[PDB]
Amino acid sequence: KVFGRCELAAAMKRHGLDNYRGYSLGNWVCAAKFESNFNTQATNRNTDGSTDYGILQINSRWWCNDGRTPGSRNLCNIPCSALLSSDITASVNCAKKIVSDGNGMNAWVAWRNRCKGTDVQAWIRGCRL
Ligand SMILES: [Cl-]
Ligand SMILES: [Cl-]
Ligand code: NA
Ligand code: NA
Repeated sequence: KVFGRCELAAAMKRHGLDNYRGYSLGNWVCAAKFESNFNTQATNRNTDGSTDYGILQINSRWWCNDGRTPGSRNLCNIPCSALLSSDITASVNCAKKIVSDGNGMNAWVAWRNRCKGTDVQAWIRGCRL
């Protein structure tokens, strides 16, 4: 599913991401925009053979099992394909583990490069939340 901006904000808010570990909702929307263009079905392969899955492009080297990333961990205990669902629950819960792992949202390179230090509240402006 390709989310609307406000629709995703709303879904993320319902799932407890608004200010999760200090990151306001606009951060999460911004990151999803640049990681996946709000498409839950987004995948991208990395040079290392790992793959990024879903709206927040969670990586199979550490966070999920795709059966093809040798030597990898599955720290969210989920098949990576669960991250592609139109229900963002699995993406959102795994993201909460990632953002808690010491590096905050710097774990998402697109956030660091495209969102961090910008006016991220613009991503939720106009939305009925
Ligand atoms: Cl694997
Ligand atoms: Cl980037
Ligand atoms: Na994801
Ligand atoms: Na894995």
